[PDB]
Parts: sequence; C-alpha cells; structure tokens
Amino acid sequence: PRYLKGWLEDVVQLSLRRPSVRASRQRPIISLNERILEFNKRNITAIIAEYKRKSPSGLDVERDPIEYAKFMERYAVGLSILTEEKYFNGSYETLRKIASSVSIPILMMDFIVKESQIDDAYNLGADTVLLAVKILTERELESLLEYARSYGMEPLIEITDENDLDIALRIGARFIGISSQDDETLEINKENQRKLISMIPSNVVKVADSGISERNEIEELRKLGVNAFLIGSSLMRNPEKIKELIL
Ligand code: NI
Repeated sequence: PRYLKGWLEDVVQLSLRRPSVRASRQRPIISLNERILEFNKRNITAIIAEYKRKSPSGLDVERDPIEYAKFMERYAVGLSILTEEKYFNGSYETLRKIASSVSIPILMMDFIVKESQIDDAYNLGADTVLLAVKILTERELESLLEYARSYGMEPLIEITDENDLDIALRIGARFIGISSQDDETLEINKENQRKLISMIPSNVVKVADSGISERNEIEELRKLGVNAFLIGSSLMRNPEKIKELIL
C-alpha cells in the first residue's frame, strides 16, 4: 500500500494481517455495474444500499443485517457490505449471511490491500469489490483490478480528487466511485466532487457517495451523468426512506 498517516494507516495495517477464508461460492456473479446500466435503461433510480453498523464519522447503530438486506432486495440496485472490523464493526460472517439470503448484486466494502482479500470476497459471495486509489500504489491498483477482473468482477475504483482520476483512467478503470469524503482526513467537499464528475469519460459507469439523505441531491447528481448512488447512514437509520428516494 502507499505510506499513509493516522487512522487510515492503522486500518491498512489491520488489513495486511487479515485472515483469509475458505469456502466454495454457491452462487453466481451477479454483476453490479450491468444492473446499474439496466436501471438506467428503465429510468429506475439506482441506489446501492450500504449496510454498516459503524463509521469513523460517528454513525453507531445496531440492526439485523439479514432483515435489512431483505428489505433492500426489493428496491436497491445492489448492496454495499462493510467488512472492515475495527472502524466499521463489519465482518465476513455479516457478508456471508447477507450473500446467502438475497440475489441482488453485492459489493464488499473494505480496505483491500492484498489478493487474499479479493479471494475473501469471492468465497463469501460478494459479486465485486471497492478499490481505493488512495491506499494503493499504481502497480498494486492495476494488478488488483486485473485480479478482481479474473474472477469476472468489475471492481469499483474510488477517486476523491483529480490526480486519483488520472491514475484510475490510466490503470483501465470502467467503474468509478466518486467520494465527497476524503478518507485520510474526513474533509467533506461536495463542489470538488461535482467538478471531478464532469471529467470522467462518458464510457465509465459512475457511482457517487456524499452523505445522501435527500431526493433533490440525487436528482442534481443524476443531471451531471452519475449512474448510481451509494447511500449508507440515512438508510441505516430509516431504511424505508429508500422508497421516497427511488420515486
Ligand atoms: Ni473511500
């Protein structure tokens, strides 16, 4: 990984030492990016419901993961399942129960810094992973995209700024997540995100996460070409809000 400072460095250290998993996957890769494209065809607002009990931003909730995934199976374009343990309270069991029970696309959200972690997603039943430009070297990014591509997964590559975009495009990314939050500091900038989004080739599938709770915020973002929306906190707190966001 890159040399990092502070909480991010700590989590990348946790992550290098994370025990891998052994399981045979008993389900297909259901492609998150294609389904998002499919919901653009039908003009259905395409929302990735995130399941996370905790965030470094101070969310701290208990709720049943299986009931949540099931409720979201009906309206979500896919699910994002936090598996990082220390800062998000996630776990691989959560992903495994979640993947066993629904048949919409599932993304594994963690801090992937080694191949066995992508192996962990596949064996647990996730259909794709998030990669962070910001914690990987360019050679690690490229080869971890190649490695996820080899289980037939198109990874979601997170960019926070323009230098991230240049590295992402160069390494071949076609599925890009644009974060308003910078993870190393927790600097939130929604104007920086808007600029960044206009620079992305028309040919990449674009996912946006702010801290989205409002329908107008989704609408603005769609106008700029954003294909799908990663929404966590507000749906952790009121799942049924999803209905009003999809309408
Ligand atoms: Ni991130």
